[PDB]
Amino acid sequence: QNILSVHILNQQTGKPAADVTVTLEKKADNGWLQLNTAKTDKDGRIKALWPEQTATTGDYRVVFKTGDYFKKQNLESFFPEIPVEFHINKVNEHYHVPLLLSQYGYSTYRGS
Amino acid sequence: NILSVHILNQQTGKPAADVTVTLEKKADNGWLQLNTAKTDKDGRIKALWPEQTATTGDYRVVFKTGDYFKKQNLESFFPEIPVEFHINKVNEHYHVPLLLSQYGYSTYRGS
Amino acid sequence: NILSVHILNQQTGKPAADVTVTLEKKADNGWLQLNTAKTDKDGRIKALWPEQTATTGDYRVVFKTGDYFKKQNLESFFPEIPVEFHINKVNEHYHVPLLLSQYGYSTYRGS
Amino acid sequence: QNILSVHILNQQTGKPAADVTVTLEKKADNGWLQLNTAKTDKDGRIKALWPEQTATTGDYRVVFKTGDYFKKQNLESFFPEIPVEFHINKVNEHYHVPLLLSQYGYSTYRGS
Ligand SMILES: [Br-]
Ligand SMILES: [Br-]
Ligand SMILES: [Br-]
Ligand SMILES: [Br-]
Ligand SMILES: [Zn+2]
Ligand SMILES: [Zn+2]
Ligand SMILES: [Zn+2]
Ligand SMILES: [Zn+2]
Ligand SMILES: [Zn+2]
Ligand SMILES: [Zn+2]
Ligand SMILES: [Zn+2]
Ligand SMILES: [Zn+2]
Ligand SMILES: [Zn+2]
Ligand SMILES: [Zn+2]
Ligand SMILES: [Zn+2]
Ligand SMILES: [Zn+2]
Ligand SMILES: [Zn+2]
Ligand SMILES: [Zn+2]
Ligand SMILES: [Zn+2]
Repeated sequence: QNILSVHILNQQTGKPAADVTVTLEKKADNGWLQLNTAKTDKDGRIKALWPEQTATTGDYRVVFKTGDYFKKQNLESFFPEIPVEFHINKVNEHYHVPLLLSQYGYSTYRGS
Repeated sequence: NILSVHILNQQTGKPAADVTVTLEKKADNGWLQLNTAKTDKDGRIKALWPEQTATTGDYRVVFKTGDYFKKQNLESFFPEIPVEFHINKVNEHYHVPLLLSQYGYSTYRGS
Repeated sequence: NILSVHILNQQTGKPAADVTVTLEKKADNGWLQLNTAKTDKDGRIKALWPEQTATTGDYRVVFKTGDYFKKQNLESFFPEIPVEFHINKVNEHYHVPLLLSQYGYSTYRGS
Repeated sequence: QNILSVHILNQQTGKPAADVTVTLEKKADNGWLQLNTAKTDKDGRIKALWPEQTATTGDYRVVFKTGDYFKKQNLESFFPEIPVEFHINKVNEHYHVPLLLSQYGYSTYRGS
C-alpha cells in the first residue's frame, strides 16, 4: 500500500467521483511545492498519490479539483476546489484521505 | 422550547422546506409518538417538543426525507432518517440538525 | 455477501473495534432482526447479511455506538445510530460506513 | 446579515470551539491576500468576519487554526489547520461557513 491514497464519493449520486484532478503539495517556507497531480480512476480512487520519490515528514495539502468536476456536469458548487491539509509525522505509515462530496458540503477524515 | 431541528440540503446549499419530522419517546417497550411537524421555509422546526415537561431518556426524531426527495423526482438511499438522542438535563436546549444529500447525511448536537 | 459496514472513529482517526451492529428488516410498521455482529479490529463487518437469500425491502443497521463510548467512560449524544436504507436490487453490494464522534456522525452509501 | 460568518462545533464535546483563530483571504492576482483575522467567541462564532472594505466577487478562503486549538488541550489532530475555499458570486448575499470538527475528521458546508 502507497503512503498516500485518496478517494471521492459523490453523495448526490452515491457513486464514486471519477476523473477528478487531485494535486499533492508539500509545505515549504511560507508556501507549497507541488509533488504530484493525478486523476481519480473509475472507482473514484487514486490508490497511490505519492510520486516515486521518498516521502519526508512535514505538512502536506491535497487539493481536490471538485469545482471543475461539477462544472463539467453543468452544476454549481460553493467550492472552486477543496484543499485538505494534514501532518505526515510518520513516513512508515499509510495515509488515507477520502472526500465525501456534495455541491455545497463535504466531509474529510483520516481513513484506514 | 427544548428541541429545535433543521435540515440543510447540501446539494443546493439551501434549507429543505416542508419536510415532515416526527418526535418519539423511548418507552419500556417500543416508542411513543410525542409530536409531528413540518420544516418551515428556512428548513426549521424551532419548537418540536409538545406542551409537556421533558424527562431524561432516549428520544428519536425521524426526518421524512425520502418523501422530500421523491417530490423532487429524486431517488435516495434512505426512506427516512431516524436520529436517536439522549436527553440528560431536562431544561437544556437540544438542537438536532440534518445536513442532507441523496446518498449521505450528517447530524450532530447543534448550538 | 451483499452488506458490509465499517466505523471510523473521527476522534482517533482509527477504526472503532468490537462495536455491535444489528441488521433488521422492515415488516408491518415494525422491524425484524436478521443478524447481529461485531466490527473486527479494522472496524469492519465484511459480511453482515445472514446466510439466507436477500430480498427487496427496507432495512436498518443499528450501530451500538453509545455502548462503545460508555465502555470508554465517554458520553454520547446518541445511545445508538440507526441507518435505514432501500434494497431494490438483491444482487448488488451495499456498503454503509459510519464516521463517528461522540456528538456527531455521518453515514452514506459507500463503494 | 453579514457577508461572512463562520462558526465551529467540537463534535467530541458537542459544544462550540472557542478562542479559535480564523483568517480570511482573497485569491488576488499576486497570490492569496489576507483580509482579516479573528477569534471565535465563547459560542464558537465569528458573526462578522469581513473587514471594513467593500466585497467583490471572487474566490476566498477561511483558515480555521484548529491544530493550535487541539494543541492547547494536549490533543493531536490530523490537520495543522483547516482551509476552506469558496466562491462569492453575489456580493449582496450572506455566506456562512460552519465547521464540524473532530481531531481526525471534519465537515463543512454553506449554511444559511
Ligand atoms: Br483510495
Ligand atoms: Br432550528
Ligand atoms: Br467494510
Ligand atoms: Br457565526
Ligand atoms: Zn480509499
Ligand atoms: Zn505537521
Ligand atoms: Zn487506505
Ligand atoms: Zn491502510
Ligand atoms: Zn437549527
Ligand atoms: Zn439515554
Ligand atoms: Zn438551536
Ligand atoms: Zn442551543
Ligand atoms: Zn467498509
Ligand atoms: Zn425501500
Ligand atoms: Zn463495500
Ligand atoms: Zn461495494
Ligand atoms: Zn454560525
Ligand atoms: Zn469563483
Ligand atoms: Zn448564517
